[PDB]
Amino acid sequence: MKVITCEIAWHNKEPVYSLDFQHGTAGRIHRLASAGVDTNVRIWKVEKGPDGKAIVEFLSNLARHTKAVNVVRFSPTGEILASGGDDAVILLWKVNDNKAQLNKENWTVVKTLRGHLEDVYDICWATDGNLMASASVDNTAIIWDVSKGQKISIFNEHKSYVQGVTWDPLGQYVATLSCDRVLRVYSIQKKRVAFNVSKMLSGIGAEGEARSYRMFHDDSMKSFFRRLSFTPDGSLLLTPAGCVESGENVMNTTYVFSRKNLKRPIAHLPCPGKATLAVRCCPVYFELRPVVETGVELMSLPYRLVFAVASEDSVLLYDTQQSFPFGYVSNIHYHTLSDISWSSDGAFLAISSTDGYCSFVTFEKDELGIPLKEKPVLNMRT
Amino acid sequence: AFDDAVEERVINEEYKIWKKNTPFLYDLVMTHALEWPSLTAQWLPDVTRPEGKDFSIHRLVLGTHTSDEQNHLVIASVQLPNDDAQFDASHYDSEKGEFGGFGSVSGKIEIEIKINHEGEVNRARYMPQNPCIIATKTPSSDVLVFDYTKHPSKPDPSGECNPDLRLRGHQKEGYGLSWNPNLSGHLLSASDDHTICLWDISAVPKEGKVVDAKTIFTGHTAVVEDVSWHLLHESLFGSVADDQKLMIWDTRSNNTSKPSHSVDAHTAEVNCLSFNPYSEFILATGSADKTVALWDLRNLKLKLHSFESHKDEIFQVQWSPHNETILASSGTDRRLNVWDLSKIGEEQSPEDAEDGPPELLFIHGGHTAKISDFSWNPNEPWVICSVSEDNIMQVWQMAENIYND
Amino acid sequence: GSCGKFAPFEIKEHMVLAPRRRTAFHPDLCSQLDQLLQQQSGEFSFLKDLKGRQPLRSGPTHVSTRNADIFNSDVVIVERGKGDGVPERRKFGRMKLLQFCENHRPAYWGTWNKKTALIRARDPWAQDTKLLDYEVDSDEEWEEKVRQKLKAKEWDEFLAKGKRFRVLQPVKIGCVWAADRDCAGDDLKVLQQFAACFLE
Repeated sequence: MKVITCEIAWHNKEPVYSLDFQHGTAGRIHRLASAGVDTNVRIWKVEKGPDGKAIVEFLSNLARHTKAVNVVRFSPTGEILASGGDDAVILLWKVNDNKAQLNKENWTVVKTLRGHLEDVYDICWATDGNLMASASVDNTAIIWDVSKGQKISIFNEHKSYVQGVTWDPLGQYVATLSCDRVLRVYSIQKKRVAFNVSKMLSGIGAEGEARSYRMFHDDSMKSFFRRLSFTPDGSLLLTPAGCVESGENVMNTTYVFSRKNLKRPIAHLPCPGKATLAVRCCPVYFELRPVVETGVELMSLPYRLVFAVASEDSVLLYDTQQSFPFGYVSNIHYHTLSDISWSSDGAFLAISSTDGYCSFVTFEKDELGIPLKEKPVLNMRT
Repeated sequence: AFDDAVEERVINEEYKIWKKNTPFLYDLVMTHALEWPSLTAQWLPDVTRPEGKDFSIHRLVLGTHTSDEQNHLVIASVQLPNDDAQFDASHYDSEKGEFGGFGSVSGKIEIEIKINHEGEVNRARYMPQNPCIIATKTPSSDVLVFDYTKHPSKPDPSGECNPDLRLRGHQKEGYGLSWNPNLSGHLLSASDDHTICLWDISAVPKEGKVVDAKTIFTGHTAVVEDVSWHLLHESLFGSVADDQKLMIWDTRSNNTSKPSHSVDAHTAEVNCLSFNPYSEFILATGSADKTVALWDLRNLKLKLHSFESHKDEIFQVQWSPHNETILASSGTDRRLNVWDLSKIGEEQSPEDAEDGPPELLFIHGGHTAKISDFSWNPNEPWVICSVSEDNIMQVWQMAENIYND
Repeated sequence: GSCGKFAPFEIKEHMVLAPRRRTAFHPDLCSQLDQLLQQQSGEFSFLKDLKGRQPLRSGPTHVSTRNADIFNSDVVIVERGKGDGVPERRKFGRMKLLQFCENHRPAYWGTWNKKTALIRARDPWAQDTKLLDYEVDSDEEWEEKVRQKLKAKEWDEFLAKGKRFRVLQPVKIGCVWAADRDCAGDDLKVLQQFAACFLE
């Protein structure tokens, strides 16, 4: 793997809050979108050079936002660009080809999703692309009909800012992480709270009492976001910003929940030092590496998936079957990391931090693993 | 007998004391031992300054003097530190109290091009209009002309040289050679055949290989030791011969047996001459009198001055390209004397007069044998490269406080 | 300017040629010389006029090609730390280079500030007793705070922070798999420091 840190500020040295590759791409060159405090959403073209170093080409600038833009997400088909910010309105952008001097290509707003009261912090798309879910400072997570461009559901059970939302790839749940140290899982059909996960027991108390503490971090975190994520197959749910009391001290960690039960995690990936804030999975199913047949694997399936967990000042690259992460990067940015995003082919991992600069982690051919000949079919509930 | 042993011991002791005293008198000293002694040495006008590097690279044209081996015309490279890099606070020796330390910084001297040459290289000089063209005086009558671009970097597997041009007209070996700085291709050679040969190679065909002498001057009655074109006139050139005579010739004169001007320069053989670059009227001639005579073209009957501080015969005299009042002269006395014209006839303290005349500025006694030939660097002031008979080439520069003060 | 059958001299990318002339081209000069070549009048004394004026000199050969030396600097130097407090460099003069072919000791590259009144250029072989031990310096040698160079991003961070700021030393560990047999154990343990902990 290679790490290429971009020494030129994308958003006028203002903090960069979100990144996302164009999921609809199927070639070698990818499209990336960046959101910043400069009230701009900038689309760039990313490709490896002859030597293997990533190169960034500026494509377009989208200045329709009036305040800081915090979240940018591409639709699964890569056709619709969702941008949310402090103006409480989500803009849906499409390539303006008739169905702005700085722009090589042009984008225009299709839908202006209104219905939020405060800053929008996270957005997640549904697999079919006809439903969207967004989190905001207004203590509500809102589900929208993309086709209608209208609000369809509101979740107001949160007691503080909602700093992360993910959508179940099997179409059964929606997971939200809020600043109240509470993880909420909503049934996609009942439109109510299905699971509430806030506390966790550890070991046995000295007098035999039930020693239970709070799973997640308090408001002391410097990151605006708590972006949990589902597995591309949907088997596991990775929630960052967690606390583990191994002894008399606490350690930052990322909890891993299963579909079998959502009120207790299978395990936690510890991150000593700063707290984890973002989780993003590689969309490529890899063949299982030849390894010792231990119960180390988080889930026993004929394939594996590579994902990345970003803390305030580091990124850890894990896969499914191994316990220890296979990759570690740190000390590349002078301030807190804000977002991470994988490319369509898995060759790029873009990291954006709040110091105004972004960076890329690049993998050569079949470095992450050997892709499956056929991507596994999903057993969606709906 | 014992004379050789005594001379060797004295010269070794003198070299030891000179090496010990060299930090006070020099800013640059580079001693290099060549594979064979060089009878000639001339700085090439090329200086390469690689960007981002604290040094420049100069080139030198040298010969070889092999008793029984294959001789080579040599072009060698010398690395000299840049002026901006001479002030560097890298390390501070707390003991000696200097910003010194031997470290790893060193001057790189290596041979770049070697070309075959039949016989010893008496003198090699390049054409100013084209530094690629180099003329060499052989121990034979012919004069060779090479273009090192048209030759391989490494010499031929066997056989003698393949000269680009062969110049006829002479009948014995010689040492004086000079290109015309105002007429391209006009070459003058002086030999023991008592004649001076002038060639014009500016109209040679592409396949032309042998060029005959355009003009022959027979004014001298002895061995014509040296000849040199005038630096600003395309028709005048000087020559000094063993007949104690210096002749100024005009190429426009039809009488090729009588010079336009003749001067009884010295009391013995006059071996070299050189024109001052900043004065069209002033020239200097080194003699066997251990003297250097200063001549004014406007008044040839009277000698302007006679530098007398050499202990033996003088074979080479060259001016400083960066200062009209600075002159240099070397010879068999293993000493290179640098004289200042501005100090002629100055009141001198009794103890200072013990060392030499006031016009004498510097003495280079780092050579353990006769100085075959020296040359001033045209790009770096006060840098002189001198080659001696004991295959020793020294590229040096005296201390700044000596001349700047 | 191809002379005869030889190609013209080809100046390379970083080549400089010393000037062929050291004085401006005066047109009538040569002709006047002819007159002074024939008159042979002892009126003019060159040495007399030498002491009445400044000697004509020229500087070292500099580069003058169009668009030759154009550079860009993307770094600002920030010095932090007392170090040792060495004396001022300016008062030490040029660094002299003294190298010899017969010396096993490497080349000397450093300043010389020793002062003597007897080691004269007029007499290189002038001994200076008690000024330098007249022995060979080679046989003894025969056996053998912070100046950060910040970029624009680092300069901005330094301005924001202050002297306490330090540059970032990125830490990256390559793809280390449990199947890897020749992988370094140091990276293996560093990555095991983040090993997942399971709950039952």
